[PDB]
Amino acid sequence: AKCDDGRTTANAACCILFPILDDIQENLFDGAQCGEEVHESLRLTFHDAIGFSPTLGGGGADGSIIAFSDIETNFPANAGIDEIVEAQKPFVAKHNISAGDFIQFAGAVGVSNCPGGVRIPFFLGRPDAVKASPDHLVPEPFDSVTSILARMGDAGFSPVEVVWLLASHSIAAADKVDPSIPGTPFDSTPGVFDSQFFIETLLKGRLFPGTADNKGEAKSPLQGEIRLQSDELLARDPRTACEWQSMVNNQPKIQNRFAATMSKMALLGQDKTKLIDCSDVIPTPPARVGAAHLPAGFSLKDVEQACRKTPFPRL
Ligand code: HEM
Ligand SMILES: [Ca+2]
Ligand SMILES: [Ca+2]
Repeated sequence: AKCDDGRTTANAACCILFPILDDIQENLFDGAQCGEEVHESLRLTFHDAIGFSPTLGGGGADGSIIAFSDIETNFPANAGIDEIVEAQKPFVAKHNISAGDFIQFAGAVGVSNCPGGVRIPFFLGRPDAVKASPDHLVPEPFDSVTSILARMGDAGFSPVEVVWLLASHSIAAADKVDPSIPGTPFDSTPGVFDSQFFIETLLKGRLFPGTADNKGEAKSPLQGEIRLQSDELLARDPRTACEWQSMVNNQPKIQNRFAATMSKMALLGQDKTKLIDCSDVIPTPPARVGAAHLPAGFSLKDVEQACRKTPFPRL
């Protein structure tokens, strides 16, 4: 199909997305930055989608977190999500697009702003949400690996897919884990979609960036970085450690697996064959990304060698 843009897109329905793209790049993502709103919008994709269980219910990637915001944003596991929910509502209202579609579109567009980022497939056509998600479907940072793998598994994800999806924490920060230091990132490069998150979570902890004893928080290797207990544990657990290590310095794998698994996540509760492929609207991300490295001052002795099959690579 040809849009009024002049642009050719695979399916005519997708032409509606171009005005949406322009508006959100300016007015949601603050001049097309890989900044706070991108990070928040990416988190929203997960908090919407993961509300899906074959037995426990939930409609998955259905916009429920927006449509039923008073219910869902008050779930303890959704702490801090209301800000982005309320920021997205005026865009949904004016752009003739379901909340579920908008959440996934915004997430994909936002990731595309990040150097090193990847294009996530995007499908148009999710109906309006039917029902609120049940509570207790969103993993929390104080949950055990067993719990997280069971919940993610219930939703449809294998342990390696959980690791792949956590590449998201390469462009991510926390506001509520330690409320004394809002905006503290999970890696040294929160504006770059890269492997630093996988490296830095394997360093041996030295300090807390704010206060000690916050629920769900682990010791960090670096001032200005916060570490989740869940990420600390996933990096080290026999079920996930070797996959975690396999990401370090494998940018192409991080990109490829994140895109594929995000697409799967974006389609929970949905049927791709009933939706319209509009992937070609998502921009190409900036390609420049540097080599993976240990932070300044650190050496191999500072790396926890959790994977037993393979040593941590020379960077
Ligand atoms: C697997 C279990 C996971 C746990 C326990 C977890 C936990 C967390 C926590 C505690 C925060 C900080 C919230 C705050 O205090 O402000 C966070 C942020 C974030 N999460 Fe995860 N997460 C998980 C998986 C995911 C997945 C699968 C995605 C994929 C989209 C994701 C994307 C993000 C992003 C992008 C942020 C940063 C938000 C921002 O900076 O505004 N998370 N996550
Ligand atoms: Ca949902
Ligand atoms: Ca990063």
